[PDB]
Amino acid sequence: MVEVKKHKFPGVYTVIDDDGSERIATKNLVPGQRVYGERVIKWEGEEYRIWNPNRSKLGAAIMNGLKNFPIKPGKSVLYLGIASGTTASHVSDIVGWEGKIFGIEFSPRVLRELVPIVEERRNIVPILGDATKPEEYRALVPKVDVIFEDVAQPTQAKILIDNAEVYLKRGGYGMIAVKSRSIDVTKEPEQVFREVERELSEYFEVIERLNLEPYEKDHALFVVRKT
Repeated sequence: MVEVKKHKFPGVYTVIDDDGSERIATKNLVPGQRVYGERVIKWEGEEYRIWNPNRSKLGAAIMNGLKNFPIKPGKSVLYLGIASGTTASHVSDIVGWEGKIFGIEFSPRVLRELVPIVEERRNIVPILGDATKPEEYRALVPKVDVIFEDVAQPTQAKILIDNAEVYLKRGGYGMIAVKSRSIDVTKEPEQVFREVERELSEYFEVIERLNLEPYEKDHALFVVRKT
């Protein structure tokens, strides 16, 4: 029998059937999409979408035992790098209609190609912008509860801090997925992560740091709070 139970984190579920067990999922905000290749489980009249850790760094973090997950129902999220993977759809499922997600990408082409994935998920607002210059989209993005960032750039920690200074509420959280080689290919990943932690700690309280292996190689997710 198929059993869908509530995960520790609200909006997240643990699906345990006969074959696909030890798998997490979110409740589809827009059931009936019938998107080519969708992996959905119908349970008690509702659709649950399998969260693929190979296609979502947040899914990987949760499966790796993430303890702090600030993205919850009703929260507002500034999402830098919204087009990568399947993460946006799951964050949309979790936040629900009472919340909102402002997604930033620098390429108009990337945003245009993102249309078919978010067109029905009206709680996602795609916005063109350069994440290194947060001030440029201040008229569109409000103060938010959480900033989630997946930007493989050398200055990604500074990007988080600068965006937090403009948009993050006091007490709000930041979540950043860091690819060590996007910062320094000449240093050991653990050293890069330690340096990133030092940089973030000057502005935030660093709450948690978790490696994403085996789903990603030399990537770590940091959860921080704007004290």
